[PDB]
Amino acid sequence: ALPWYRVHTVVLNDPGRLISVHLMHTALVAGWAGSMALYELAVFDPSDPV
Amino acid sequence: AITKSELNQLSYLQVKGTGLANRCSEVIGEDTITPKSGARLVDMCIEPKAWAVEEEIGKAGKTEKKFVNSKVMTRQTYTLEGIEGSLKTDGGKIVF
Ligand code: CLA
Ligand code: CLA
Ligand SMILES: CCCCCCCCCCCCCCCC(=O)OC[C@H](CO[C@H]1O[C@H](CS(=O)(=O)O)[C@@H](O)[C@H](O)[C@H]1O)OC(=O)CCCCCCCCCCCCCCC
Ligand SMILES: CCCCCCCCCCCCCCCC(=O)OC[C@H](COP(=O)(O)OC[C@@H](O)CO)OC(=O)CCCCCCCCCCCCCCC
Ligand SMILES: CC1=C(/C=C/C(C)=C/C=C/C(C)=C/C=C/C=C(C)/C=C/C=C(C)/C=C/C2=C(C)CCCC2(C)C)C(C)(C)CCC1
Repeated sequence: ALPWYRVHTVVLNDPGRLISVHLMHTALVAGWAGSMALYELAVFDPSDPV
Repeated sequence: AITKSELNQLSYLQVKGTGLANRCSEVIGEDTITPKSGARLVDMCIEPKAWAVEEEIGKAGKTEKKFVNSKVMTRQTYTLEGIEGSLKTDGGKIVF
């Protein structure tokens, strides 16, 4: 019944699953930070800091 | 243990595994010798205790050739032992 731009409104009146979805955004953000740091550390040249 | 005289007072069984076999001995005194004629240095032991490699480093907006410290990747297998030579006097100086 819902269109494609209203799908994520099923947790509007569900306090238990709002916490879950906000936790999911949190986990994705933390994973991105960790993986980006790991990828950056493998292409960095620390020989000349000048 | 620390000197050769009391190192010769130990077994191979009670020295094996401890790491003392890679150590150099220590002397005790302040006398003079003056080698006779036809003498030979024998039993010489050389033990390194610090290693460095020359390379480029940067302090503050500058670079200079500096010796940087390094860590040995192998184990206690780096001391020379049993070196022998023949002493002589050229003009008042000793040559090995
Ligand atoms: C008095 C205690 C208390 C505490 C400490 C918090 C703390 C928090 N609440 Mg909150 N909340 C409270 C009472 C409290 N609230 C009450 C009374 C209500 C009404 C029911 C809510 C309703 C509420 C909602 C609806 C939401 C929050 C969310 C959050 C978190 C947002 C920041 C975040 O995700 O950090 C990032 C998290 C960390 C860095 C992790 C920190 C370590 C955690 C806390 C260890 C968890 C162990 C513990 C047993 C879990 C239960 C404790 C829980 C109460 C925190 C934050 C940890 C949001 C959330 O969960 O988003 C994810 C959210 O959406 N709260
Ligand atoms: C302050 C920081 C911040 C804020 C406010 C948000 C807010 C949001 N993030 Mg998130 N995110 C952040 C940091 C943040 N993020 C970081 C640091 C990362 C790691 C890189 C992510 C990774 C991330 C993922 C992986 C996902 C989100 C999603 C979401 C949205 C979920 C709510 C929703 O349904 O919106 C409804 C959606 C909209 C209103 C659309 C917003 C469109 C944005 C603002 C611009 C579009 C980007 C770009 C122009 C592409 C358009 C082209 C396209 C047509 C092809 C919400 C807008 C989810 C999402 O958007 O899925 C729907 C999702 O899947 N985030
Ligand atoms: C899980 C991670 C989440 C995000 C975390 C942060 C990002 C992690 C790193 C991602 C890097 C991907 C881009 C690399 C940069 C680039 O494009 O330019 C660098 C090179 C330049 O090309 C070529 O050119 C260069 C010069 S030459 O070829 O030698 O002449 C050469 O150096 C290079 O090797 C060669 O490829 O690009 C590529 O050839 C790499 C191809 C892509 C590498 C694999 C991507 C893996 C994606 C799979 C998962 C998809 C996920 C989809 C959604 C779920
Ligand atoms: C891992 C992630 C991979 C996926 C990432 C993101 C995927 C998201 C893609 C979704 C975008 C799709 C939107 C289409 C969906 C679509 O358009 O549906 C049209 C939709 C119809 O609305 P209704 O409420 O009638 O919806 C009926 C429902 O059945 C639809 O769900 O209207 C809108 O969405 C309003 C916005 C106007 C949109 C106008 C679009 C035309 C733009 C111009 C086209 C180009 C012109 C070119 C010539 C110049
Ligand atoms: C489970 C588990 C685990 C694991 C974990 C992991 C493995 C994780 C990972 C994670 C990860 C690895 C994550 C990642 C993430 C990422 C992200 C999230 C991304 C995003 C992106 C985006 C969003 C982008 C977009 C864009 C584009 C594409 C283009 C341009 C524009 C933009 C930027 C917007 C462990 C063992 C620890 C523990 C137990 C449990």
